[PDB]
Amino acid sequence: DIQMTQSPSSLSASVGDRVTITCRASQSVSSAVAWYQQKPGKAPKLLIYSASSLYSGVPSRFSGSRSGTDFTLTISSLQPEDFATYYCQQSSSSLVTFGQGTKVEI
Amino acid sequence: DIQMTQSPSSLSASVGDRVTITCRASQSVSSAVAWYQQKPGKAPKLLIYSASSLYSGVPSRFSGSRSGTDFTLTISSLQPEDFATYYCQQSSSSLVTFGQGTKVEI
Amino acid sequence: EVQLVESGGGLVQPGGSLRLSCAASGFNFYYSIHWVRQAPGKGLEWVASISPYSGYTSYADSVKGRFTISADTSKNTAYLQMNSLRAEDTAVYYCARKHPGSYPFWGWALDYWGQGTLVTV
Amino acid sequence: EVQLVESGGGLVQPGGSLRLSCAASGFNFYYSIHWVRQAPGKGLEWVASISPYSGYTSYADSVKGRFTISADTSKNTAYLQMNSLRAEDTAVYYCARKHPGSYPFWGWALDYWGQGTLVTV
Amino acid sequence: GTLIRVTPEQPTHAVCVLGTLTQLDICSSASFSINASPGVVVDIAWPLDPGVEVTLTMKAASGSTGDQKVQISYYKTPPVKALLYLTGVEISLCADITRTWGPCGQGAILLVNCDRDNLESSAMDCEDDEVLDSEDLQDMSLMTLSTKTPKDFFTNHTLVLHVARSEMDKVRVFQATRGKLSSKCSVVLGPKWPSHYLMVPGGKHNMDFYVEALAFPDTDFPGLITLTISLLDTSNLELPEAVVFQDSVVFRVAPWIMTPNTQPPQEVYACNEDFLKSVTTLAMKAKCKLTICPEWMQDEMEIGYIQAPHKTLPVVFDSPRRVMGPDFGYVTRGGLDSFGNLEVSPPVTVRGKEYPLGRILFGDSCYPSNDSRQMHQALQDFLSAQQVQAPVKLYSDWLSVGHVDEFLSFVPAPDRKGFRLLLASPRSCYKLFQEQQNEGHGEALLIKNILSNKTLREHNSFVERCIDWNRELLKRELGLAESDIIDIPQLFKLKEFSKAEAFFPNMVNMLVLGKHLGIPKPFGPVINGRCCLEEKVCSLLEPLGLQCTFINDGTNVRRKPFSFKWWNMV
Amino acid sequence: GTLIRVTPEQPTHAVCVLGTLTQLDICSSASFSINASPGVVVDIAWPLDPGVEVTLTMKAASGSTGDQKVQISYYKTPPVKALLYLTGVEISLCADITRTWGPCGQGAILLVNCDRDNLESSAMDCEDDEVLDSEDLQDMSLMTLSTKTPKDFFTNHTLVLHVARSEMDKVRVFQATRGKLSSKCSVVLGPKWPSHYLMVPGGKHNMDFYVEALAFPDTDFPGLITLTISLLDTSNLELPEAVVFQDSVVFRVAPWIMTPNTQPPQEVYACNEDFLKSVTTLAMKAKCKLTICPEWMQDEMEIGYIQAPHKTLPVVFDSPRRVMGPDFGYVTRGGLDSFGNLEVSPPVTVRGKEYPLGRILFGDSCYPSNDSRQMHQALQDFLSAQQVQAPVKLYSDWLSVGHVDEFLSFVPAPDRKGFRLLLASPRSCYKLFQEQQNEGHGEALLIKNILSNKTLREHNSFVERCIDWNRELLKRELGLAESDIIDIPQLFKLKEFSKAEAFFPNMVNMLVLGKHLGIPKPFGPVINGRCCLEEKVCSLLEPLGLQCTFINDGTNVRRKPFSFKWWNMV
Ligand SMILES: [Ca+2]
Ligand SMILES: [Ca+2]
Ligand SMILES: [Ca+2]
Ligand SMILES: [Ca+2]
Ligand SMILES: [Ca+2]
Ligand SMILES: [Ca+2]
Repeated sequence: DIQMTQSPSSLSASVGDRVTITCRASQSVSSAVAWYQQKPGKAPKLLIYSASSLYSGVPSRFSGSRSGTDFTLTISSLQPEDFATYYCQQSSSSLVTFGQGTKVEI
Repeated sequence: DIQMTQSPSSLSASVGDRVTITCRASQSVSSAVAWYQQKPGKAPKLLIYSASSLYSGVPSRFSGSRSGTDFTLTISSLQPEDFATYYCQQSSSSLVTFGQGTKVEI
Repeated sequence: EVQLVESGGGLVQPGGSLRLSCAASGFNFYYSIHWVRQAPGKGLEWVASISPYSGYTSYADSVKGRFTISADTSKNTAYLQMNSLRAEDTAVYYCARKHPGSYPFWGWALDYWGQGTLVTV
Repeated sequence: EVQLVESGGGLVQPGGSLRLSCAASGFNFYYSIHWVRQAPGKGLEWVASISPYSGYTSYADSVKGRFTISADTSKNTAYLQMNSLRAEDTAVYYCARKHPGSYPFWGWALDYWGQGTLVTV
Repeated sequence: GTLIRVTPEQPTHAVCVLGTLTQLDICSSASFSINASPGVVVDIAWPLDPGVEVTLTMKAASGSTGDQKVQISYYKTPPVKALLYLTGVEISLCADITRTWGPCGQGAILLVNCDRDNLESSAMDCEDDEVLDSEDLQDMSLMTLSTKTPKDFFTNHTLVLHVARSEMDKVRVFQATRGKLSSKCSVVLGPKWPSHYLMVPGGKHNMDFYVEALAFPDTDFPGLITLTISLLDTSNLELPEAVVFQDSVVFRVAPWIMTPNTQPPQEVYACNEDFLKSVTTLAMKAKCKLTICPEWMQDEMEIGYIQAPHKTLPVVFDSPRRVMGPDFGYVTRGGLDSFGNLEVSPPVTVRGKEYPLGRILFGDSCYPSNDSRQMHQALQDFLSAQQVQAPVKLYSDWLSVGHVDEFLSFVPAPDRKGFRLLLASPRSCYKLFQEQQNEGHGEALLIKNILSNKTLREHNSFVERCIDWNRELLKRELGLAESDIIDIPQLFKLKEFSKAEAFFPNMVNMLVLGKHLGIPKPFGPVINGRCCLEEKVCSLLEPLGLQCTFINDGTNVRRKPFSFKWWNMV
Repeated sequence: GTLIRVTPEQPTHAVCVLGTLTQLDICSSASFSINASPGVVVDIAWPLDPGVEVTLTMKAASGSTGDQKVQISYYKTPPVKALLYLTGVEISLCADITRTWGPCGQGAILLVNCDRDNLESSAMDCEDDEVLDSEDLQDMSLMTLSTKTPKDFFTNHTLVLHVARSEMDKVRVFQATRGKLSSKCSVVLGPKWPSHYLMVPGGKHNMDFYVEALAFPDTDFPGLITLTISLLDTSNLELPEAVVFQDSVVFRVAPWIMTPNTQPPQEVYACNEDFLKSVTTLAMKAKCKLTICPEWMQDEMEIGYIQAPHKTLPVVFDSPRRVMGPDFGYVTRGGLDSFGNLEVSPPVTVRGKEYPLGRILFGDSCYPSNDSRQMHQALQDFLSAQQVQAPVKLYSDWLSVGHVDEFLSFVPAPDRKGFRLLLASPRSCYKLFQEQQNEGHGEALLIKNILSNKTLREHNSFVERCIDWNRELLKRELGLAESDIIDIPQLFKLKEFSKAEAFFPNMVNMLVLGKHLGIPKPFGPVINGRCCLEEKVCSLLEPLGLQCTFINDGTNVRRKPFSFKWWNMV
């Protein structure tokens, strides 16, 4: 199996702060990862569909990139509506796995 | 040289008679002969341009054919205007030769 | 009009079975369909996938032999048949279409996530 | 309007020369041109030929070295230059175009025979 | 054509070709006025605004370079002027354009030199790389380069003739010289010469060229060939040549055209002495030439022609399984491939669309089964390349042979469309026999014995639909009505592999010479003295004025080309 | 469709397809009247005269065979009658016809399955002989066979789907089944299967097919593919099958389309970090996506697209000297062959003829000299096979490289045609330098030293005409006016073999993203502080609203496809 490792488990930041979430792959996956944002009680939403490929309709505040075996999600400045639990997906095989989920608190 | 031999040298026939003129080739010429009709004091006229190939405009009274090494000109029935001296041509090489000419008298 | 809706949940006794469905609206159902469940207090766990017009399917190791995924291409509806349900299978079950990657690295996402169903064993 | 006309004849003293010509009317002069002479009391004797646009020429053995055939394609006119004329060359000289054969045996005739010229040496 | 600019820095010179509008830029260069010489016409299409465009034309070609000028006066400041000197030349590449498509279209015509005018040659005149016989220039298209330039012109310029390389294997061009003892043609453009320089003298000169096509329109050749003359400026001998003016003409290569049997015949070829006796009599009655072929032709051959305003000639088309002469062309290409499976309909008009040359017919299968036969695509593509006769496809694989002409033929008619379509009809033959039995003649021999045969009826039912299938196709493709179709008695049987075969001698595929029909004789001269098949065929056709004779049956027919000019159709 | 006859001898039966006019022959068979059943509509287009044509139609399809009949009454003699029994069926081969040419034309569209939707595949989806991913059905065209027949129909009949063998290598067809655990597609027609039988059940049934094109329009393929369904009558099992009804649809394969630089960009690909920094800033200012390509693409590639009413996708076109993915196509074909010598003009209207997709431009020689270079014909033929962008030919062999885009480019404009043509102009550069010398700046360095150079002036004179030659060609081919053309300073020199080379960094061949121009920086930042070349370029373009930045110069751009639908042009 291909285990996703996310870090940190939670963030603490105020409105206007710049924050990043990182995830480590267990294998040399060919940039094939995606990032999801889950609002409380709602289905997950898609933000980034391949490393650096921003999903259409997502505000420019969201971006991310590969860095060797690690992947990063960046929010240039947290807005009041940007606080949610984020997930990282590695759809690299017939067996899909997700990370643990990282919650961003105010 | 390719000698043409015509026979007879002259004919004697009345109006309405059927007459033939024959010519003998000196070599196996590939049906390549023609027949000319010369009116007194006039340039020769063309009647048949290859063995059996009647020239356009000539009345159907005139015909001819090959018979091995000999060629024949036939007039189905002499008309008052058909009495003239006839020539046979063998254009089989770069050197053209004609026969002696056969005169048809009334 | 373009959305996925799911149904078939409820309360089942341990050892029983449930038949979940996901119906498409405004969508020709040509894309691969995925099921992903989230138990309370846990993150997302992908369950299974189907390619409708080729019958290729895939299951997570935790549900192999217990779950069957199927679909009716004439009704634009996918089905997940869950047998021998255990308490550990309690979760909210979501359905989503595949979404393709792009140049240079073609890895793929999930999109138009539905409302999900509540499965209690 | 479609006819051949010839000129250049007359009386010449033995050993002299004459330049005969044949001009085309209503004809583009594309076809090979032939000269044929008939001495009084004799039959037809072909003299010479020219293909204007290729300059191939042919002479009868009796006139080789004495006659030259030539043509001006800009004037649709052929020329026969007769030098060192002898008494034996007295004849009426005619000009005609070639006429093609036809299937199956392609042997060729002479057509549109002109009026001819009188050559007296 | 070209662009002329002016400046006070240096005097400027230009060459203008009569009939071509030359652009002059006086703006964006140091109010102004223009005063052209009396030999130059200038107009405007002044504040030096680039939107002011000046166009130069010249009245006549000059005999000297720099004879005309245009005075440019600019205008506070000292006077500013520019001097433009113009040279007038006339260059025109002439071809027979008046004779695209349509009765009002324009374009040159080029024929394929596929005949053999050289009697000592063993190959086509297009294959020789030369002109040896002046007669061959009658077939070739004439092109003339006409120039009128200053006496010293072409000191700084040169003319080059060229064609596209993709067309270099489709066209050959010859140039005609001058002299007294000869007027030789010479090779200009060809498989090794896509371009050639012309030594054109100054002043007035006309140079003549003879063009031949080397191939028919086909998959690799749409049928258009473009010849271009280019005027190059070489005034500076240290630099590469520059181009200042080009002109070109486009030739359209004539299609090979098939002749229907409704065109008056010209010559029968007889490649069975009693048969020949009847053909001799038939040809005589029809006023056709007959050529017996004693000893160089095949029954597999088809005879078409090439049409042009200057020269028309017949062309033999020969089987995929060489016979050629002066003005007698020969073309080749590449079960159902034998040209017995080729036919051409009379001229028709189909729902407003005219087919003045008719349409090419051939038989094929209904669907590509593993066993079904097909006519080779190379032939279908070749025939389709000639749009003038829009080929159509019929169903013939049900026959043991497959030749489409086994069940249909055309004859002339004195009214309506001028022709009738004759189809094999087992229905009419059945009725013919059944009517005779009903009248008390069922004891006649070749009838009630075969009428009772179940196998024959079932075989003819299968065929009946196989033929009616084409009846509908022809009504749709040719626009025919039932009143234009005649049912000719003919029964069929199935043999090995269940393919259809004629029960009795075929009543179509006859020799048609004008109004005289050489119908094969049926073997039924036992029924009431006069064969019922012969009387039925005659009765159907006699009201048309056609003369029917029955021959107790290796030949071909050449027929008159169409009076319609193919290049006048859309 | 079919022909029906009647007779008292035996009852007659027929099958009629709704919507097809069926011919009924009551004449020439034993005054008469017709009384059709309430379910049948009969009219006439009676004295048994063959000119009286009876046409049958039926109101609805039947659930049983022989449910309807037409009573034929003939009439001195005993009563004579015939019984005709009709079966009503509905057969229709459906395809997307409404979406020939023109905004009011009709015809189906078929796309080439040239993308790679299977992420584990190393080949195109058209190359696999299979459907493995349901997403691939989004690209394929849908065809439906809809039949409504008697419950016992197809006991005596069968349906066969087929295409012409000449098209069997251009199209593949799949049939969609049903089930619960799967809905498999299955191979019907392909390189080994020109025809296939359909097990269609009786009553009402709809069968669905997915069609893919296997190749682009090219020399060997005009772009049309015809699919035919054939209804065969097999009622008599001892005889070969007969055909009674056929129907077909025609697909048109979409052309590959080149996108001009005037279309809004979508993605830059960066295959020189400071250069990338400027491109990142330029892309940012232009709101374009930038993709850096770290580690699978080349600068030699060109990006086009395929348009359809159902699916639009980009397609890479790759050099003659494989990169593909989901909805990201890839096509290949086969000095001047590098696609740097390809360009496409903005949409133009030329003397009333509209080119809504512009025209494809490429450079070539003026005449085929022994040394002149040419662009391979295979590419010219491929590009010309797509009539929608009518390629044109420009003169570029005078350059050392030959790429046409070295001297011309297009930019957007806010008025008139919406764009401007930018040409290299040694005239403007000369004036720019000469004006600066005239104002007292001749001592500036990169100017009077190069202005005095005779060789430079002579080399630029040669080139000057080489470029104006194309100026005239473009005005004629694109319909441009001088007010639509901008002169961009640029001097040239001749090197080895006397080919033109840029004197200073090229001022065209820039990176254009919307209104933001990534102009190469000239190396003249010494003249009066602000390079005179930069100020001249800016001054010319600033009135247009375009934002000019100079980059001190391995990339590509994908751009938005046209909103115009290519199938609506003539
Ligand atoms: Ca030749
Ligand atoms: Ca010839
Ligand atoms: Ca000829
Ligand atoms: Ca496939
Ligand atoms: Ca695909
Ligand atoms: Ca796709």
